[PDB]
Amino acid sequence: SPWFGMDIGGTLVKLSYFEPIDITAEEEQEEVESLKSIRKYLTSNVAYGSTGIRDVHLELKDLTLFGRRGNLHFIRFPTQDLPTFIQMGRDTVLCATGGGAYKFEKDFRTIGNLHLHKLDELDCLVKGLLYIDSVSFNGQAECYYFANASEPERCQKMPFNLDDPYPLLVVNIGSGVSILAVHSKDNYKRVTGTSLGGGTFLGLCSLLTGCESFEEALEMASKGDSTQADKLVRDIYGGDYERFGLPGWAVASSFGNMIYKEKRESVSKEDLARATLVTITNNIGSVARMCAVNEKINRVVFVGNFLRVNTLSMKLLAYALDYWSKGQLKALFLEHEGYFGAVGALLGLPNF
Amino acid sequence: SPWFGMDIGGTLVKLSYFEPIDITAEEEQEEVESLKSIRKYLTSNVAYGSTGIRDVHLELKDLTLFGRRGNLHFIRFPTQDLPTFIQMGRDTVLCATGGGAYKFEKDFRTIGNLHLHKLDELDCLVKGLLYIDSVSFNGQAECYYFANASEPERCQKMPFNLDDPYPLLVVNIGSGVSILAVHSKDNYKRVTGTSLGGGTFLGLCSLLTGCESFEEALEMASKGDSTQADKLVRDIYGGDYERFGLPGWAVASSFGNMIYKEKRESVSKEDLARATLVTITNNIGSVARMCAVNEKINRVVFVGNFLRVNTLSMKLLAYALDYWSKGQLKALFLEHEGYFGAVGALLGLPNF
Ligand SMILES: Nc1ncnc2c1ncn2[C@@H]1O[C@H](COP(=O)(O)OP(=O)(O)NP(=O)(O)O)[C@@H](O)[C@H]1O
Ligand SMILES: Nc1ncnc2c1ncn2[C@@H]1O[C@H](COP(=O)(O)OP(=O)(O)NP(=O)(O)O)[C@@H](O)[C@H]1O
Ligand SMILES: CN(c1ccc(CC(=O)N2CCN(c3ccc(Cl)nn3)CC2)cc1)S(C)(=O)=O
Ligand SMILES: CN(c1ccc(CC(=O)N2CCN(c3ccc(Cl)nn3)CC2)cc1)S(C)(=O)=O
Ligand SMILES: [Cl-]
Ligand SMILES: [Cl-]
Ligand SMILES: [Mg+2]
Ligand SMILES: [Mg+2]
Repeated sequence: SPWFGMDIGGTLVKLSYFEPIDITAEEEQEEVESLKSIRKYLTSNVAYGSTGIRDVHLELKDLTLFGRRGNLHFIRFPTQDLPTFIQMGRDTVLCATGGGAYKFEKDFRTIGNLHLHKLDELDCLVKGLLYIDSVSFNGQAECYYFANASEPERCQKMPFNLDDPYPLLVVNIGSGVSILAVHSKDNYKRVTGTSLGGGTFLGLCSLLTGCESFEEALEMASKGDSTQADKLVRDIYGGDYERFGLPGWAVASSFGNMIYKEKRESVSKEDLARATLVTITNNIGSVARMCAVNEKINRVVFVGNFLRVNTLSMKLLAYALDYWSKGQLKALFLEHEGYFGAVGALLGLPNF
Repeated sequence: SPWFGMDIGGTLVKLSYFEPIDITAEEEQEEVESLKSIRKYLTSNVAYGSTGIRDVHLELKDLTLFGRRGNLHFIRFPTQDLPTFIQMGRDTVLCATGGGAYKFEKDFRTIGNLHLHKLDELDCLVKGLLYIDSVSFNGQAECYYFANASEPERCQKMPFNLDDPYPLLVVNIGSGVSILAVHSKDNYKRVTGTSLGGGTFLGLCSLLTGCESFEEALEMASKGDSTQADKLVRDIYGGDYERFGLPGWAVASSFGNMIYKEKRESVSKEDLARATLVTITNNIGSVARMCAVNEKINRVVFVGNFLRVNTLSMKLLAYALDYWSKGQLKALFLEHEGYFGAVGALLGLPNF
């Protein structure tokens, strides 16, 4: 059967697919047509139907996995369209994680003789993250940070070595936020979580601006000025609050200028989009900082698809974590941010 | 001059006024008419103009302060109307705190010969809180909690003794949130803060529902169902997430169901109001819990006017802090929640 790892989240399904490239002459003959059809369909298309996408830039080439050489592919589609995916399946051992492995268990079993193996989200995320960093991103670093994140004339993406990764705080920003403390390959825990995550950004932004996609929400936010909606320290003090080291530019009250009707009447949708992004991102950074201090961990890695094609939030996290921690914490990012659970699921295949 | 303490916040001005009740015959003769006019105006009205209110139920009667006996009064009005207040003044030693003591310093100085003494917000809040608890609320406890906050057939307001208050975590919910760690009467610090506070509730609620007052926003929220807007753990898993002790009813993504257009089209304004209240309140409780754990403090007292006439948020904090801390933390509340800075300012009068 094809080797697939699936993470069924609240919003997106992530799929990792290993395409063998060492198929011999005899193996090709023994391949049933449906298998050949699956492999050709997946490798010859980059859009699947109307909502599935293969992230070609993320592909790991010439990976050795389970004693075969192949390419590792990364594919995503909305959980809302999982019925289409299962219907296509009905017309294999599936290692699956995420809440949807439980919620849609009975649906996957409508595919005759399919064995569904539910795997723990935590084990899968940690195993997948550690594995991808270990094999590298086609020889480049999987992990990066923003150097000199305080100075914008100097701020630039730079590689970060995770060869001895422990300890590590992992902040998984999906629909909500889960925060993990990773002490070893076999010693890790979920510290806490918050419900102010990527789904809050997308849901509030949709209500406030009428945007109809994540990418559209980000494009709006790139054009906005969040200070039209937010109340800053200088709006309350007239300047800095020196006594507690609060700069005048710090947000004192997110959306706090929207208590005034005349300000609600002048704010643009782009301003509201940017205020929503800033509010959610700063809250994530602050919760990450508090957990890092409590866990006595100084490396904080952010994963999940809230940060996909979202450089504004990445740079805000890099700057905020450095600034508010007085340089004690470092924000770290990974190229395969949304896919670690799906990879970790795929890596459980030998257990079955 | 009249004895007044003022806390000029980003949203509300809070004023504490000591009315002497031991005025002798000779003292009454020596009283200038404007002073007599001020005292009669303040004690014979409960609404001042169109936006000022005296909170009569909070009055401390027959207090001994600075060697005089009198009544302590508590008065509030919107900071937006401070120009009216100053204009009425122009037609005294003023101890003032809050960001507006700095921002409006020059405005207060337009009152001839007025001496304005700016006092630190932190000193004022801690001093005022400790003082009011020490004198009691007319013989009743100033501090209370919700007993058996998990069981609604039993949950009830009960008094809490703060005779040895230290250590104490003070969570001040105003436009934003400030969190203080109080170790002694002279040893306290601002731990951190968040910008998701009362101004976020009021501003977002106004944008989402068109409400035009704090009280209207609360009335809407009392009628709503936040689960129409929020995505819960059971929406993602089909039930509880036992592995990490997350109940199915826990919010996984605030406003996370609003990523679906059909759900945005069916949600009511009351539902959005309640989701905004729940989102802000849960985030405050979670940040309070993380700070309490880091500070090794198990008593968490919530102050500020976000909780004024807001029993929903108080009960949510009481329940959430107890539940998520496995009973290790206790949420505490104070009858004079919005006024401690103004009292602490008034208490600085002998220094000048
Ligand atoms: N194409 C997209 N569609 C929807 N959301 C997107 C998309 N791209 C990025 N996002 C963001 O990514 C978030 C989902 O991140 P993801 O890590 O896939 O979470 P999830 O696994 O589906 N949810 P969870 O159940 O909470 O673990 C959304 O909340 C958006 O903020
Ligand atoms: N009558 C009211 N008008 C406005 N807001 C109210 C009112 N009553 C309660 N509130 C809530 O109380 C919050 C203001 O609390 P308050 O403690 O007075 O803060 P502030 O001191 O004015 N702001 P800050 O500068 O942040 O310390 C608002 O954000 C509302 O959520
Ligand atoms: C989808 N997932 C998830 C993500 C985020 C959440 C939210 C969370 O974790 N909460 C626990 C801590 N909370 C509070 C609230 C009040 C207080 Cl006083 N204290 N804590 C908030 C709710 C729950 C599931 S998942 C499977 O983990 O990836
Ligand atoms: C009005 N007041 C106030 C209230 C609240 C605030 C907000 C705050 O304190 N912040 C400091 C901590 N922040 C972050 C952000 C990202 C990260 Cl990574 N870390 N921390 C958020 C901003 C500031 C003033 S006041 C005078 O105190 O009562
Ligand atoms: Cl299983
Ligand atoms: Cl001064
Ligand atoms: Mg996920
Ligand atoms: Mg205040």
